[PDB]
Amino acid sequence: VRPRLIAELARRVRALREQLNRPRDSQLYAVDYETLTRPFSGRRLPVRAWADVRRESRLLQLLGRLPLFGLGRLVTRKSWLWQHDEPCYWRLTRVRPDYTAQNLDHGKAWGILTFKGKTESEAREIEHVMYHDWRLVPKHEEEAFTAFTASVPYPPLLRAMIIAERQKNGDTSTEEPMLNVQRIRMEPWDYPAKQEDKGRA
Amino acid sequence: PPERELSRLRRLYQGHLQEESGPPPESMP
Amino acid sequence: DSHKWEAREKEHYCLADLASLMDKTFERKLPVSSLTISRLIDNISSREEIDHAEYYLYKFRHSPNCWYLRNWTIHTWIRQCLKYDAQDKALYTLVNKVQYGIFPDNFTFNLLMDSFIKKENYKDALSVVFEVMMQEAFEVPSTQLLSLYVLFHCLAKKTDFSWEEERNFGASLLLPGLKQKNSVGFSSQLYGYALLGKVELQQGLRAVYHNMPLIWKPGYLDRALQVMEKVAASEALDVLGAVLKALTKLVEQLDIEETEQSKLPQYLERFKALHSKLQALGLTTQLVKEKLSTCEAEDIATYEQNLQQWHLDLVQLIQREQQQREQA
Amino acid sequence: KAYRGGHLTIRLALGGCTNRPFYRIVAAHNKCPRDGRFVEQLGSYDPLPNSHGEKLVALNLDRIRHWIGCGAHLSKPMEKLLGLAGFFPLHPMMITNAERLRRKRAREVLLASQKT
Repeated sequence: VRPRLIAELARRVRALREQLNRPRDSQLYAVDYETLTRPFSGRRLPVRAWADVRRESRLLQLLGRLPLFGLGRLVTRKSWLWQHDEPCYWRLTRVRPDYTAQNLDHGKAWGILTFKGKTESEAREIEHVMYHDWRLVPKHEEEAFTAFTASVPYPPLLRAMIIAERQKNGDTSTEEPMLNVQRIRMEPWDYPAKQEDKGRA
Repeated sequence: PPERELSRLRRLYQGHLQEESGPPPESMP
Repeated sequence: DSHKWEAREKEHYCLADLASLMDKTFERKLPVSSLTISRLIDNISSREEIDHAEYYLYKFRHSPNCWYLRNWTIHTWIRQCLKYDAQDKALYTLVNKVQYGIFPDNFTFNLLMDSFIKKENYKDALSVVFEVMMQEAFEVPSTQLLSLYVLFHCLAKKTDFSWEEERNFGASLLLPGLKQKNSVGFSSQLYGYALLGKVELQQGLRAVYHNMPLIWKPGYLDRALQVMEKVAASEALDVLGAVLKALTKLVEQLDIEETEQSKLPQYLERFKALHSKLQALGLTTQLVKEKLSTCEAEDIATYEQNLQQWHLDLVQLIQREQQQREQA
Repeated sequence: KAYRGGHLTIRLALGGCTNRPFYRIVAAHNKCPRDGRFVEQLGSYDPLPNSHGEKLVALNLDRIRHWIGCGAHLSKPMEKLLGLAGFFPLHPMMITNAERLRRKRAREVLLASQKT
């Protein structure tokens, strides 16, 4: 049996270059604001985000203007304010900022979520930190900003099948068999996931 | 839908919009 | 206000020993200690060492320890600027503010601020208000002295003030307009609201929450119209403001909510009506001179508690520095 | 064959001749090709109208129930067909495709009114 010395040794060399000279956040996350391209990738941006990327700022170029990097501040996405009249925001716990970026930005932060008036502990990682849709809730009127107050039938092919099934079981028992959607949760698509579950490219 | 929701989607997609009716009629011959 | 901290917890008074070990680490890209920037800072005694500290603050901000820029280290530096000049390089560091990242939300703002009035320092002192306005502050009694200076310059500069300096007045008017103590705070709130609701129909809403900590709600004139009902249940540029609006790009607003240019007869009468009651119910620069005497009971008792906190801090900090060198 | 993160899908798969299609619903992987190998072969779907006009479909529902319970994803043309079958809810894309032609005919009726 032939052991692959170079084919195993090359995975080590590619690992110590995916780990050592992998490029940091400023050198793959900036945008040419005139031509709508990106450094180091060159692929242009979607046209559903051109006005919002030209006009509104990002998270950690805004949130580098606060002492200890805004350790307990509240922030909210731009289209969150457009889609959600209910309070949906981020409390902060930690910022791990980039240092190589002139006009320091593009860090990774993680903290506590609130969605539409519902918040939760166990401070996870926050999504879309490079995105240009961010707006700072100030410490004035934060107390006014935080403000907040079944069974569907089966498919008809199953409705005929399971009635005949119970008629074979012994009791006809014309109580309507119903599947529960109360046990099924209904999060929308703007709901953010864990930033760790995606990797950086 | 209520118009406080229809206006929000109009605000999202201002420049690219197609004018539309509501429900279709009941029957088509 | 200087002779208290000046027992600076005596250390080495050297610089040729230090300044090499602070960029050898940058050339090797090591993370640096958070105490050695401060020990550089507490040894400045010349105006070229001021600029040395500025280059090194710039290089300390662009570092793996981009955190740990502690408040007493900045306090030592602003005490160093109070030693030498406190005229330009502290102002340059407060105005760059991200390349250096100082942010001293303390009484340190007031200590640098009031000393400007001792030379009366108008044009160079105006910018410190303009940068602390962008910050969140004023959980302190500094609202009196900030408003004192900003009405000094209200009675000094009288123009359109700019495209945006008219906005750069209003937030430093409004967040120190949290004064429940007097109606003069509710007056500063009104003069803020006037000239920031004045730019809403002049240019647009986004400029107000561009960088200064405001809120994207387009209704701000009504927030003055309702705190004036608060006053009448408990100024004279809003009179020209509401009619000057009535005289001869991404749209955010909705098609069912009416644009607030068509409501200027609704902005005339609701404001011209209640002043006729404010007559029956119930200058500015002299009021804050009354307030400079009535107030400022001088909380240095909390400052001294922070000095005790820092004498607790740096001792246990350098204890681990001693043990990290014996662990080798 | 190791597929780098492959999952199950219930898809159609073609087996007709040219100009005469003949689909076949098959439980296979997500990355194996259209006319390729599979995991289980199901009851096929003939899309052509036969003698005296019927389009024939087959569904071995006792095993379709087994596979999506085992974690099979489904194609949108398959979900339209189960919606037409009633083993699934009817597809909203099918509903709005009905409504798009119904509004096109709602236009056509006004067109036929204007030309008399």
